Amino acid sequence: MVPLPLLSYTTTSFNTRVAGYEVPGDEQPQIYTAENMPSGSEWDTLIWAAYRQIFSEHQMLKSNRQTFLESQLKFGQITVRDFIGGLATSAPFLERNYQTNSNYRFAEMCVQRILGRDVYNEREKIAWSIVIANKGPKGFIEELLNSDEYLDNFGYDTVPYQRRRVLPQRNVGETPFNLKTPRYNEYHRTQLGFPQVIWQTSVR
Amino acid sequence: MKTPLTEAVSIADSQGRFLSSTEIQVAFGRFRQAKAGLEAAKALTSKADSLISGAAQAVYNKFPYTTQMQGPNYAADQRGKDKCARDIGYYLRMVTYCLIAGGTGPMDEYLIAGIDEINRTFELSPSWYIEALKYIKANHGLSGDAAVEANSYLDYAINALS
Amino acid sequence: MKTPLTEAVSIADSQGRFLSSTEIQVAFGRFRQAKAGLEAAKALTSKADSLISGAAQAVYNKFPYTTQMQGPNYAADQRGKDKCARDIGYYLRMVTYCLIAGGTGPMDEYLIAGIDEINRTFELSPSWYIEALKYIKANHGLSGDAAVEANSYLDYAINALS
Amino acid sequence: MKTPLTEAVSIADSQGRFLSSTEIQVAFGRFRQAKAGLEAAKALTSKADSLISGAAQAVYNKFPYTTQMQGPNYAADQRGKDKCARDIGYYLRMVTYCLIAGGTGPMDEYLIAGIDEINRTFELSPSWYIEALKYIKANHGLSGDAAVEANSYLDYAINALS
Amino acid sequence: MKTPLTEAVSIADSQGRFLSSTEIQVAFGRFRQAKAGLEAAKALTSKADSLISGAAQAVYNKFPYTTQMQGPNYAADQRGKDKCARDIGYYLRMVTYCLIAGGTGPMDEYLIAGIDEINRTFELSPSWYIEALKYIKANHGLSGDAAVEANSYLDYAINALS
Amino acid sequence: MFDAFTKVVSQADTRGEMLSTAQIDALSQMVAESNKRLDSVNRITSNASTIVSNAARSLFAEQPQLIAPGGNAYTSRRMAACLRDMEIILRYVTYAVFAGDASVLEDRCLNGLRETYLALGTPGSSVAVGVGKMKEAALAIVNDPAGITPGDCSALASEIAGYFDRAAAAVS
Amino acid sequence: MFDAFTKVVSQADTRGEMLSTAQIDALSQMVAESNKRLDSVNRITSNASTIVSNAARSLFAEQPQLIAPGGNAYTSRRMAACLRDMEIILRYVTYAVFAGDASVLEDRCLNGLRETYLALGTPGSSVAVGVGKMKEAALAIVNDPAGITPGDCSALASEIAGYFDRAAAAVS
Amino acid sequence: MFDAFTKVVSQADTRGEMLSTAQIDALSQMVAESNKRLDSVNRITSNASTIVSNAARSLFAEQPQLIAPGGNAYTSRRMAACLRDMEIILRYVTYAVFAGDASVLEDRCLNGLRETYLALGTPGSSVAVGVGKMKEAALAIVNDPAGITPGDCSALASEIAGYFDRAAAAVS
Amino acid sequence: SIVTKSIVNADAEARYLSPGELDRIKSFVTSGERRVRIAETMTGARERIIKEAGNQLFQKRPDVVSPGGNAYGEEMTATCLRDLDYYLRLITYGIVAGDVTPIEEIGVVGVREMYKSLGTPIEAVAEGVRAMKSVATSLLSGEDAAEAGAYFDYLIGAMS
Ligand SMILES: *[C@H](C)[C@H]1/C(=C/c2[nH]c(/C=C3N=C(/C=C4\NC(=O)C(CC)=C4C)C(C)=C\3CCC(=O)O)c(CCC(=O)O)c2C)NC(=O)[C@@H]1C
Ligand SMILES: *[C@H](C)[C@H]1/C(=C/c2[nH]c(/C=C3N=C(/C=C4\NC(=O)C(CC)=C4C)C(C)=C\3CCC(=O)O)c(CCC(=O)O)c2C)NC(=O)[C@@H]1C
Ligand SMILES: *[C@H](C)[C@H]1/C(=C/c2[nH]c(/C=C3N=C(/C=C4\NC(=O)C(CC)=C4C)C(C)=C\3CCC(=O)O)c(CCC(=O)O)c2C)NC(=O)[C@@H]1C
Ligand SMILES: *[C@H](C)[C@H]1/C(=C/c2[nH]c(/C=C3N=C(/C=C4\NC(=O)C(CC)=C4C)C(C)=C\3CCC(=O)O)c(CCC(=O)O)c2C)NC(=O)[C@@H]1C
Ligand SMILES: CCC1=C(C)/C(=C/C2=NC(=C\c3[nH]c(/C=C4\NC(=O)[C@H](C)[C@H]4CC)c(C)c3CCC(=O)O)/C(CCC(=O)O)=C2C)NC1=O
Ligand SMILES: CCC1=C(C)/C(=C/C2=NC(=C\c3[nH]c(/C=C4\NC(=O)[C@H](C)[C@H]4CC)c(C)c3CCC(=O)O)/C(CCC(=O)O)=C2C)NC1=O
Ligand SMILES: CCC1=C(C)/C(=C/C2=NC(=C\c3[nH]c(/C=C4\NC(=O)[C@H](C)[C@H]4CC)c(C)c3CCC(=O)O)/C(CCC(=O)O)=C2C)NC1=O
Ligand SMILES: CCC1=C(C)/C(=C/C2=NC(=C\c3[nH]c(/C=C4\NC(=O)[C@H](C)[C@H]4CC)c(C)c3CCC(=O)O)/C(CCC(=O)O)=C2C)NC1=O
Ligand SMILES: CCC1=C(C)/C(=C/C2=NC(=C\c3[nH]c(/C=C4\NC(=O)[C@H](C)[C@H]4CC)c(C)c3CCC(=O)O)/C(CCC(=O)O)=C2C)NC1=O
Ligand SMILES: CCC1=C(C)/C(=C/C2=NC(=C\c3[nH]c(/C=C4\NC(=O)[C@H](C)[C@H]4CC)c(C)c3CCC(=O)O)/C(CCC(=O)O)=C2C)NC1=O
Ligand SMILES: CCC1=C(C)/C(=C/C2=NC(=C\c3[nH]c(/C=C4\NC(=O)[C@H](C)[C@H]4CC)c(C)c3CCC(=O)O)/C(CCC(=O)O)=C2C)NC1=O
Repeated sequence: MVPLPLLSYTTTSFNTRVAGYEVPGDEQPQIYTAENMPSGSEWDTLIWAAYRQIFSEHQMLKSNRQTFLESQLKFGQITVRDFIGGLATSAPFLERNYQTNSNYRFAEMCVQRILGRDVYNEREKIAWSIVIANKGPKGFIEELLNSDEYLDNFGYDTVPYQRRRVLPQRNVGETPFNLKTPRYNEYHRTQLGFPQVIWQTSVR
Repeated sequence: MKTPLTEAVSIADSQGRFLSSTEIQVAFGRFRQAKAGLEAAKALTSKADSLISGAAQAVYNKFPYTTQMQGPNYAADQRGKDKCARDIGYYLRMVTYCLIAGGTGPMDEYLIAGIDEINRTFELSPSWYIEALKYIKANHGLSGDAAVEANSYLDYAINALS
Repeated sequence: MKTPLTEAVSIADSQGRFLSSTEIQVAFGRFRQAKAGLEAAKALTSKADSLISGAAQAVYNKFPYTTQMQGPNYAADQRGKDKCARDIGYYLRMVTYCLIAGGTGPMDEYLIAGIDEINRTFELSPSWYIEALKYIKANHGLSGDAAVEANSYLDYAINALS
Repeated sequence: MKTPLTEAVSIADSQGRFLSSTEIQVAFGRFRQAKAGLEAAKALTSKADSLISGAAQAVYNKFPYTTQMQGPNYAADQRGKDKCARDIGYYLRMVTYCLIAGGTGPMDEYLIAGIDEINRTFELSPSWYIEALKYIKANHGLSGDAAVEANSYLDYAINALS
Repeated sequence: MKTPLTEAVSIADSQGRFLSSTEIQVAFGRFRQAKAGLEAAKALTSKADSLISGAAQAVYNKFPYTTQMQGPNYAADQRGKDKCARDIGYYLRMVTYCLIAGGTGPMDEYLIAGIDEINRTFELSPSWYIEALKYIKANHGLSGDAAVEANSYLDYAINALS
Repeated sequence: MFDAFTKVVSQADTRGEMLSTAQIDALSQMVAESNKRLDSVNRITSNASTIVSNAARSLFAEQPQLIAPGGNAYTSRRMAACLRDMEIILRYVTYAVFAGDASVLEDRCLNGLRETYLALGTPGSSVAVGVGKMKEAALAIVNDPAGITPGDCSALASEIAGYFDRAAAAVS
Repeated sequence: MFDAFTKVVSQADTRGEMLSTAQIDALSQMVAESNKRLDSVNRITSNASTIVSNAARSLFAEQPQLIAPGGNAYTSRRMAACLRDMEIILRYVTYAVFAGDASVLEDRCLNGLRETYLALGTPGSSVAVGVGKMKEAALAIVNDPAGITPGDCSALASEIAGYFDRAAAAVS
Repeated sequence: MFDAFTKVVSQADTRGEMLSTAQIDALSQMVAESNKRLDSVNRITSNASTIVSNAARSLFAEQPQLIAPGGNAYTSRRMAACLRDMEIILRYVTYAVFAGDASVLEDRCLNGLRETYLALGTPGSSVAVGVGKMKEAALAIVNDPAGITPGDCSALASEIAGYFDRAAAAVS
Repeated sequence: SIVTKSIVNADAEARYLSPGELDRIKSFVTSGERRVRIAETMTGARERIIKEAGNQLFQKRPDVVSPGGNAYGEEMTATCLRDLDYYLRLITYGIVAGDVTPIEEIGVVGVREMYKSLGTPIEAVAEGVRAMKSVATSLLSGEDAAEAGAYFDYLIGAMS
């Protein structure tokens, strides 16, 4: 089989594409790296940051915790990159985030959480959606973690973060990705026959 | 904006936890700092105009070529002197802003983050600003711990320059 | 190990910069804290054994079923009481360790990080430890700001429990 | 090391394919370039010492303060002049190396990649090197297309400086 | 679309730099190529219809079973011959497009990228197209360097086929 | 992401002049009452789990439709996510009253979470009432002086109730 | 991302036929003047830092509100970002006149940067005037003869001014 | 990653008992002299760029083979990386004397950088001599008091020279 | 069409087209591209605009989804998708014509006897239309919320 190349898409103007001539301040994302030989407590903070990035805060349940992946990471058997791949390919992630979304929206969510940037255009979502259809969600995550964009920004040992959310002269940056892209959209909300209206006012 | 309370909130937020006694230790320390630092910032506000003119004259004294050669980067003409002393007052105002804020955040966001490429593009030597900051840190006339941390901020600007 | 100097070094290292006046503000604040906190930790060290026995007796008083029913999780037999008062002394020792360290780090690394799954596996109600910590924070007998931050650490343990 | 054959191999390797007619077009173009560029590099090798001394004298002429003021960054003493003309010869040697290599790779790897932080740390104005490169590109004495691409490399060094 | 100027812009963009002398070497080489390649593409445009019919007849000659057996993949009926010679003309048109574009980009984007799965799904042997391209590269009748690079593009199509 | 001091610094830089004297006297009084601000903040922080459990306790007593099957907070996973959302809101309230500015509370929650609760199908009314009840209980827990010296928390009840009402209105 | 040659190839493929003869004579004249296009491109490229510094030099002499405190390019960081934005625009102009097509300039800047400058609060008028002045200075630097064999560069001044006006209008 | 206090806490936990009294008197004296350490550290920190430039200034006067072509620090990029390596070592020395423990200096540099300099072909001897000269200049800059209340920096001189010798020996 | 009843209103008076009316038939053609793109959005997003809006009907009137009802079950609220789609269809035909005569030819005058024979209260259906108006304008622009909703208010008044 000839490998079908990724469909070409146009790039958009984003803060992450320009050089930032910035002095470190309180709005800079805290970098969690394994390179500094982390203490036993620093490993727990790095693991916590990786779960927050990939699952969101509301999905940090005791039942979603990948204890075997955490022990492999703490023993140095796997890299932080491989841990992120293991989280994004985990059963609780696929059940909660893959099965409740279309391939297009799942691609957008993975780009935001793993590459730490927004999608350039709707054509990038279409280009990644065919990778998900052909290789499954696992092969899509592996292709995203093997991108030069991932390696150049995070390497093997850094937990992904939202790149350049705030400009140094602004008290208000871009919306956090966890608020911008919640677990599911309006389309899956209508299927669940959920919230919206569930009360009959009063009798009179 | 690296100020102590902001970075304490950033630590507690990135950890995902509530505030602990660590941030309250940071706070009683920050209030201890501000209790002299605000009055020292007011004193620098009082002496600001004479300090700016003295720094500009010391810079013209140590580098006399800038007053002589024709060039729009040099302060040979009058508009060079207006813009020049304007950025002297800029440096002094950022020093007072960091004295009020309690951290190097305001100078790091308003001065430092692009100063290298600006001096590269505009043919401005940073040693001029180093001489001016040295004259300011010599002639500010404060005393005690306020004077030491004022010199700390000015030395931080010097190390960020060169 | 969330202690103020350690986390200040972590901030300065993750930013990739030198230490600034922010960490020195953190430091004069931390020394202000420790200047009473070390003596308060010594006073808790003095009153520790009677506090442990009083907490165990208050826990047996509020939950009298644990003394009665047969069960290896309950302190009906004597080995339950030995192990039980041992973990009372564990909680008190972690309180003193956080009083010395100046942050919630030691209890967070020695107690909190696995306590939920341990109480899940061993059929231990955390409310027993909440009652014991409430008795300790009522009966420690300190005064002033040392007493308030001691109560802060104990309340932090309570909120981490339930 | 941005040289045309190296970057053609990098393109064909990153694409994962064999070489095509595109790289052969790159090659007949590169041989066309080198067919004059090697002789021009030999001519610059011949005129190198007088060009270095003339550039140093023009730099002392346009910036006469550097010969006068005491300072280890300035060439007032003799060791400043030895080191100074040494880095003039460094710049000229990198120009000849890029003339042989056929791309801006050697100057980009040997000069450009750290020159900004070095001039920042050492209080060296890059305008001195801009004046020297301007004197070299005025006085190299080549003619024709070799002269135009030599001026291209020198102008590239100028734009990388400021 | 792997054409030399496009990939030069892609190199300079991915490096984040301006254009250097390397891309100008690429350019004088590309113009040297096109200066014969455009006229060779016009000559192939002139001889195209007879080349297509000769390639189809050579393909029917070497593989006589395709004219005989009933099957919609085989050109036994007339619609097979219309579609067949249509894709012969497709191959020849892509050869001329790569001759104009100066790289293997047009055939790589219009032919190669899916040809393997198409021949897999449709029961088309690629050896038929290899025989046709061999007949074309034997019978195109060009001479000199244009003929060599035309044979280069056709051999590239052959190697991409099998 | 702003302090009180960085707010005055940004305003003085947008003015382009130095800081005026009356702003410095205001900041001196702020530095005098910043610890005062803090005492409420620490006694607010220590009872946070009790605050969120009592808030959900009164809310789900008040609106039993959420606990009812088909309700938005009915499922065990969703109910845990509900308590997580409430605890997050309380934590960012404590951060904003730590730094003395509402810009941290705005930055971290407000602009996105209204659209999040619309897209999720989460009723904004119940969580608005829950944040209001949590804020009422928080000021009620803060204002009682048990083993604390006699002082004045007036303006800081003002500020804390401001932060809670800003959160409840940005939720809607 | 298109050349001149790939543009003719895509048009001939959308037609579905071979390339007509007159397009091949046009491309032969393009191959004859493509070096003519680009020696100038080289004299445009060599003076790029002088071009952007003189452009910002005239622009901030012209509109002193940007340098004034509270202005959009007032802060040192923002002013460095301003010069970076201008240098990026000049670089993509040089790329588009290298490949001989405006599609690279469209692809890399135009569709997003108008919305970026709206969202940032960047005044599109000043950067439009700056790109216009930079383009005027670029053609003025390209057109003069100082040791180069004389030639008619009339259609390439045409093309370069076209690219600069496309950039200035897409900025707005 | 350890403090002085966390070091005593970890030792007392490995013992399994409470902290003994003499360790608490030692920590009380540490809390009395910790500012003493802080004051020394701040005058070390303020002159850091002068320290690394004078250290490289004496080192490259001392070993001109590194500046010589083919030398390890000859290339401009490599020389900038050389100054970066030295500044990093000085920064982690200042961190270790801030926290009062060598475990941060060990954690952040020591275990890997010896193998890094072996694999790079970096001569460990020159950087060892440079760290030694930088440490000598650092204590020489710290020990002189200008406009500072008299204090004994001597206890610290022992500790700072210990940290610098640990760095120079772990480099080798 | 806005032509064909300006024809009818000019036919009964036995008169030609007035020039005051002739600008209205002139400005419709030059703005005909502005209404076909906002009718493309209702053509494209026709599935989303009925599916959540049907739950806005059952939230505000849950009498229909009760057993013993007119439209009860998975197959009879399926028929509400097989009925309200025509009203979402016809509003697009009201937009591209310029007025309400494709509404008036298909679904107005017989609905008093249609829904009586069906047994469904019309105002239960009509409050589904008025809730659909509130969610159609969530897709429209601030300019086009009036004029595309101007053909909605004829349909709400026709049911009531
Ligand atoms: C006198 C002090 C020395 C001197 C100064 C000089 N600088 C410029 C031009 C600029 N200076 C800045 C600097 C800042 N802008 C800021 O916003 C801040 C922090 C608040 C600083 C430090 C900038 C951005 C410019 C460019 C803007 C502009 O061009 O006006 C000039 C004018 C030269 C010029 O055209 O570019 C002068 C004269 N030069 C000397 O000779 C003195 C030693
Ligand atoms: C209880 C008060 C109300 C309620 C809560 C509720 N929230 C969710 C789901 C989410 N809530 C958020 C909110 C935030 N995420 C953030 O990162 C921040 C700021 C830092 C906020 C405010 C998000 C993103 C989600 C979706 C993803 C997730 O795991 O949590 C639910 C569950 C919905 C579900 O289907 O899982 C609930 C129940 N809802 C109510 O019923 C009360 C009115
Ligand atoms: C507020 C609702 C009630 C109130 C508070 C109040 N506090 C003070 C003063 C102090 N409070 C503290 C508390 C701490 N300092 C610490 O370092 C810590 C550990 C984190 C705590 C808990 C201290 C020390 C002070 C001042 C210094 C001291 O007490 O030694 C005041 C008055 C003084 C002031 O403004 O700071 C007040 C009023 N008082 C009430 O009546 C409210 C109900
Ligand atoms: C000077 C001519 C005008 C100006 C410039 C200006 N731009 C910014 C900030 C941004 N500019 C961009 C633009 C691009 N990014 C790209 O990747 C590309 C194409 C490859 C373009 C055209 C972006 C994304 C930003 C924001 C992120 C960033 O670092 O730069 C600023 C600074 C705004 C700030 O708050 O930092 C300035 C000043 N603005 C003016 O005032 C002039 C009119
Ligand atoms: C898992 C679900 C899933 C679907 C349904 C899906 C569709 C899909 N079809 C696409 C392209 C395509 N789809 C078609 C199909 C057709 N076009 C026609 O002319 C015919 C009408 C029809 C043949 C039946 C074609 C020709 C393209 C190519 C468009 C292009 O490459 O430019 C693309 C663009 C990216 C790419 O193919 O490589 C996507 C995302 N992707 C998915 O992941
Ligand atoms: C240093 C921090 C630390 C803590 C807190 C800790 C708790 C702890 N308590 C345990 C058991 C226990 N915990 C209790 C405690 C009680 N049961 C009661 O009825 C009383 C209400 C209460 C008395 C305080 C008892 C009786 C056991 C033994 C039960 C067992 O087999 O698991 C165990 C399992 C080990 C064992 O089985 O012996 C752990 C790990 N361990 C630690 O290392
Ligand atoms: C191969 C590429 C290459 C370059 C460009 C290079 C430059 C270079 N010049 C240096 C110093 C210097 N550079 C200058 C040059 C000048 N000062 C003046 O006043 C004159 C205007 C100008 C004469 C050209 C001087 C005098 C020094 C010695 C000053 C010093 O201690 O740092 C240094 C620091 C090394 C040292 O201190 O001896 C470097 C790395 N090194 C390289 O390896
Ligand atoms: C522009 C580049 C391009 C190429 C190369 C191309 C090939 C191509 N050839 C096809 C079929 C075909 N290809 C052949 C060709 C042959 N069979 C024989 O027996 C002969 C040996 C040979 C004559 C050259 C025939 C007869 C068909 C029709 C068979 C079919 O139903 O699929 C089809 C399927 C479309 C269809 O069924 O009509 C494609 C896509 N399409 C393209 O767009
Ligand atoms: C990549 C390195 C490189 C460069 C720089 C280069 C330039 C270059 N420009 C040339 C010609 C030329 N270049 C120009 C350019 C112009 N004349 C004007 O009056 C206009 C203002 C301006 C265009 C805007 C002209 C008119 C010619 C005449 C010869 C020709 O058509 O090529 C030639 C023809 C051969 C020769 O001069 O020896 C060369 C070499 N060749 C190279 O290999
Ligand atoms: C946080 C702790 C940390 C340390 C210690 C560290 C060292 C370190 N020094 C390096 C290079 C270097 N380090 C030096 C330093 C020297 N070589 C000499 O000739 C002198 C003996 C000495 C100057 C004191 C030089 C010249 C290089 C460049 C090697 C090269 O680029 O080829 C590299 C290779 C990658 C690169 O610099 O860009 C690492 C990883 N990195 C770290 O992250
Ligand atoms: C983070 C900002 C900050 C700084 C910089 C700071 C320094 C500082 N150093 C002090 C004291 C001191 N600092 C020194 C330091 C030394 N004396 C020598 O002769 C030695 C050479 C040298 C140590 C190497 C001494 C001796 C004292 C005497 C008072 C004391 O013990 O604190 C004090 C005591 C209070 C005061 O001076 O008002 C301050 C404020 N305080 C701050 O808040």
